[PDB]
Amino acid sequence: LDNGLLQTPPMGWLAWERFRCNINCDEDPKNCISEQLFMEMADRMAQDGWRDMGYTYLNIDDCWIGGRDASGRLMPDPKRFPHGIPFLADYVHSLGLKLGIYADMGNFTCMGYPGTTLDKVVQDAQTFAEWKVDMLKLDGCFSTPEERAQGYPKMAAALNATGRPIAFSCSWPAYEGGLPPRVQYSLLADICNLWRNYDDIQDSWWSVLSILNWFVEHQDILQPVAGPGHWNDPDMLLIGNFGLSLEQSRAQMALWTVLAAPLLMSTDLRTISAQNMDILQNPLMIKINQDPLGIQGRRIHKEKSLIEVYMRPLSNKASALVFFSCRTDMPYRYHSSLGQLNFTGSVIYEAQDVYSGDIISGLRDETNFTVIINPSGVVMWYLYPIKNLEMSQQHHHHHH
Amino acid sequence: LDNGLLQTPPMGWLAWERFRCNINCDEDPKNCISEQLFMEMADRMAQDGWRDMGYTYLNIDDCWIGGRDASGRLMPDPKRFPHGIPFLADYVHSLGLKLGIYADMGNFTCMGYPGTTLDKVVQDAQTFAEWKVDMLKLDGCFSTPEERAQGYPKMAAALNATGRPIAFSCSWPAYEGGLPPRVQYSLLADICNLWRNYDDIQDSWWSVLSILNWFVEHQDILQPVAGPGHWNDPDMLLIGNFGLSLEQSRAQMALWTVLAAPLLMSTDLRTISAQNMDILQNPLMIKINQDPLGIQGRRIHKEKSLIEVYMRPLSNKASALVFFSCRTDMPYRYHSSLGQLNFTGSVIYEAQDVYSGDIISGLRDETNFTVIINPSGVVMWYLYPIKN
Ligand SMILES: *[C@@H]1O[C@H](CO)[C@@H](O[C@@H]2O[C@H](CO)[C@@H](O[C@@H]3O[C@H](CO[C@H]4O[C@H](CO)[C@@H](O)[C@H](O)[C@@H]4O)[C@@H](O)[C@H](O[C@H]4O[C@H](CO)[C@@H](O)[C@H](O)[C@@H]4O)[C@@H]3O)[C@H](O)[C@H]2NC(C)=O)[C@H](O)[C@H]1NC(C)=O
Ligand SMILES: *[C@@H]1O[C@H](CO)[C@@H](O[C@@H]2O[C@H](CO)[C@@H](O[C@@H]3O[C@H](CO[C@H]4O[C@H](CO)[C@@H](O)[C@H](O)[C@@H]4O)[C@@H](O)[C@H](O[C@H]4O[C@H](CO)[C@@H](O)[C@H](O)[C@@H]4O)[C@@H]3O)[C@H](O)[C@H]2NC(C)=O)[C@H](O)[C@H]1NC(C)=O
Ligand SMILES: *[C@@H]1O[C@H](CO)[C@@H](O[C@@H]2O[C@H](CO)[C@@H](O[C@@H]3O[C@H](CO)[C@@H](O)[C@H](O)[C@@H]3O)[C@H](O)[C@H]2NC(C)=O)[C@H](O)[C@H]1NC(C)=O
Ligand SMILES: *[C@@H]1O[C@H](CO[C@@H]2O[C@@H](C)[C@@H](O)[C@@H](O)[C@@H]2O)[C@@H](O[C@@H]2O[C@H](CO)[C@@H](O)[C@H](O)[C@H]2NC(C)=O)[C@H](O)[C@H]1NC(C)=O
Ligand SMILES: *[C@@H]1O[C@H](CO)[C@@H](O)[C@H](O)[C@H]1NC(C)=O
Ligand SMILES: *[C@@H]1O[C@H](CO)[C@@H](O)[C@H](O)[C@H]1NC(C)=O
Ligand SMILES: OC[C@H]1O[C@@H](O)[C@H](O)[C@@H](O)[C@@H]1O
Ligand SMILES: OC[C@H]1O[C@H](O)[C@H](O)[C@@H](O)[C@@H]1O
Ligand SMILES: OC[C@H]1O[C@H](O)[C@H](O)[C@@H](O)[C@@H]1O
Ligand SMILES: OC[C@H]1O[C@H](O)[C@H](O)[C@@H](O)[C@@H]1O
Repeated sequence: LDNGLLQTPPMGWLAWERFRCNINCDEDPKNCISEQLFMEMADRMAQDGWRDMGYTYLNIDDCWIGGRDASGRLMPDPKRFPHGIPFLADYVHSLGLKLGIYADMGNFTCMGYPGTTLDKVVQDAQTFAEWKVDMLKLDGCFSTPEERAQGYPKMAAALNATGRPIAFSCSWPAYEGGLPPRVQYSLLADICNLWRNYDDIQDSWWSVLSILNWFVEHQDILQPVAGPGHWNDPDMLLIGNFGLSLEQSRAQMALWTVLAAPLLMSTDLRTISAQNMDILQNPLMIKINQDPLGIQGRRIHKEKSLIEVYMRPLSNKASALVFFSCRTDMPYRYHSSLGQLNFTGSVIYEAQDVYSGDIISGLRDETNFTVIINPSGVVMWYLYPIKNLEMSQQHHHHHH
Repeated sequence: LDNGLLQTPPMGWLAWERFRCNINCDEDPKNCISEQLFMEMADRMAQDGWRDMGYTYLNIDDCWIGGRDASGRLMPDPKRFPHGIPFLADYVHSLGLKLGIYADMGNFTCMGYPGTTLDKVVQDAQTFAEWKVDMLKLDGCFSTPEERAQGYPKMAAALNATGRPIAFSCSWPAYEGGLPPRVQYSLLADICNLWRNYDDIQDSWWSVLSILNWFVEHQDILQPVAGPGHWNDPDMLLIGNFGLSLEQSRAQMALWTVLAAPLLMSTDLRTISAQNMDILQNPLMIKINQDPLGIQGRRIHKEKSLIEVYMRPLSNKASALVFFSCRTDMPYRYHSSLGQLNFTGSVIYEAQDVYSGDIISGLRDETNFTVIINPSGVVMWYLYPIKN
């Protein structure tokens, strides 16, 4: 979507995976969907390095809506959002963050809250712009294929007409099976900044694998459609929650990064462990995810040993490689060479291990190397021509 | 098996899950299957509280065998076990531990090492007793059903005849589908101290769930056959390795415990985290697993909320309850009462949360309680009647 936004994948925090549709503030005031929850997460994002590392979106998901007023205007739940949404947006903006919100293109939201039907699309867009929202996720429950075909373009047009840049996240393709001919990715790229292609993620490794395997099965279709301003969205990061081991958490971060995915966390930032913070705030990982070329990666190799290799092209003739073990036994010594991974030419390379920081020098196409990969885990390299180091130091500047 | 052994489920360490068939001692000397690995694990068991908490078996699995000598006597691989097996048995015994070993009722072990064919069963039993082994795991790769039907009883008889008490772990039923009519559990109970019913565990939560689900689906058959001296074996604990989250690690420990399973770890004790050590060395958990009645628990309730409740009866009118969440969303507030979980009337109970240590006192059958269960996790109670 050509609205100036999301030239790199969006980074931030979304309420849904961790906090879901918890509205019992009487019994569970610390974890319920409420203005307090968002204000506290905002504070954490401003204070604990998240914003400074690039995590700028704080997004409301389903179950925020109280109803519509006498004029049809959306209102948040007054008991849970007593100061209103404008107050919340002001607060978030005061901390250098952006506010996202949620609506559904259909009769109701997936959890049964008031829907944005076709006759409310424009009014709801205008309301969100008036509240100074910065992002909209538009779900597609309780609608027909025809309503979605009309509604998603209608909302993109309505948002545009407000004059406020609002990042637009579209669930449209997930409801149509994610593939052509039912999904037209050329249109999606013109009307949305990102789109959910496939199933909702759940807090399990099986869920991550299910999503990864669908994206890889269909990468010939999906890889080319992503780029600056228009991303595939494999759904939220699970890091910090209950279902992923350490190796699995590092794997999801690495694989979402190689896929040029949004880095949308959904976890309790108030209690997140240092170990998990270190994964999400890894500066090299983030640089890779945010690479300005915005070229989505691919799986380039799969071995009988159940080791898979993913590669993402990056700026300055660099690459990211993720060596991923689908084994379930023990650490595995994977023997390869850049030549076997379809690197050609006379380039000598160096690599930095993204998680350890260790440098491997003197890699030619023919050079045999070994990486030790843990089960359901990864090894990730930032790989660059060694001449990149010299060229970066030898740029001559003039005042203009 | 009526040999006086394993009147409670065995506790210890088994090499297989974590270390597998790693024989590359040149490239990977710290992690290969070797005398050194077992000695180092024995040292950790003696020094870091494992033995003292009840973890007493140190078990060799596949890939130890070097060949047979001119008399057909089994030998370990001389490069990886230079001092031989008696040396290792004697070492482990000096530390107050027991040594387990591995053989296969068939032409070869599962990884292709020399097998214990029918004509070698007695000689191999005699060799193991001479070496002063304390437990034998007998796998069943590379054999026929008829060979296994002859061989497993033959080995039980041969072990007995040596005069050395050797705990006998039998993989027989796993090769025949684990169920009647092909598996006869009254026969198994007579010839084995424990048996692998089902698939090898792998380092994944999906593997744990697959095993749990098969055990629960067939619990009407499996629950009654377990007892002192004869246990169902759902395979090794994964705690300390790579595939399980913290919640899942706590869940496996609790569920194996309510199932009266062996607690056979398979993890690097040299590098195990404090958090994982605390799960495995939980004294109340171990007390429950080792309960002298040896009554295997059952799943007693399954709710549309995807909360499952397991119960194990214990000594002195006590019980263990495991509240297990199969949800994959977020923590769940599970509302129940002991009356809804079929507890006996007019009794007042006290419960201890096995992981937190918190005490809940004065629970009557009608008393409503809430437990907060994390996704792919558990809450476990040790429950007993009280006066007051
Ligand atoms: C409603 O929808 C319309 C489209 O129908 C949107 O209009 C587009 O808005 C984007 C973003 O603001 C515009 O893109 C920007 O154009 C700037 C100016 O370029 C002009 O000059 C060139 C000359 O060759 C023309 O070709 C071009 O059409 C423009 O007239 C650029 O400077 C901007 O560059 C940005 O990215 C580069 C990265 O390479 C950075 O270096 C810059 O710093 C900068 O960030 C950018 O490309 C686009 O021109 C508009 N299109 C049209 C047709 O007008 C509205 O934004 C949208 N409104 C809302 C509210 O959503
Ligand atoms: C080789 O195989 C033989 C035959 O199976 C084994 O011999 C058996 O060993 C077990 C365990 O030591 C014996 O079981 C114990 O028997 C005790 C008394 O039994 C007497 O009465 C029976 C007839 O009723 C006679 O056969 C026997 O000779 C005795 O005179 C019991 O007191 C023990 O009870 C234990 O369990 C109960 C609950 O189950 C508890 O309440 C008790 O506290 C106690 O812990 C137990 O039942 C069995 O009797 C032996 N059988 C025979 C025929 O000798 C060998 O052990 C085995 N050898 C090796 C090396 O493996
Ligand atoms: C366990 O080992 C025994 C002994 O080695 C196996 O029996 C042997 O099996 C081999 C290979 O199948 C037989 O050789 C073959 O015989 C056929 C007969 O025509 C021939 O066409 C082949 O070219 C080949 O020579 C061999 O005869 C047989 N020997 C004996 C003494 O039985 C047995 O198969 C193994 N069992 C299991 C369950 O793996
Ligand atoms: C979205 O809602 C419309 C409007 O009808 C509402 O929903 C119905 C299920 C019912 O509860 C009505 O009382 C509500 O007002 C649905 O359109 C109706 O669809 C039914 C068939 O289900 C049809 O018989 C009616 O003619 C339709 N009514 C109107 C006014 O057009 C629509 O089907 C709903 N869409 C989805 C995807 O759920
Ligand atoms: C890489 O290893 C193979 C054997 O696996 C060997 O034949 C080859 O010479 C090695 N390449 C180099 C450049 O040493
Ligand atoms: C327990 O709660 C239920 C509501 O689900 C209520 O009907 C019942 O009276 C309560 N029982 C007691 C003993 O308070
Ligand atoms: O090929 C890889 C696989 O090898 C098998 O021998 C192991 O049991 C699996 O856990 C492992 O994933
Ligand atoms: O947990 C996996 C990571 O562990 C260590 O950091 C390794 O050095 C790194 O290569 C690997 O990716
Ligand atoms: O019923 C339990 C289930 O509810 C919802 O469908 C959630 O998406 C799922 O993660 C959870 O396990
Ligand atoms: O991680 C799960 C455990 O967390 C805490 O210890 C809880 O107090 C306990 O009830 C629960 O079983």
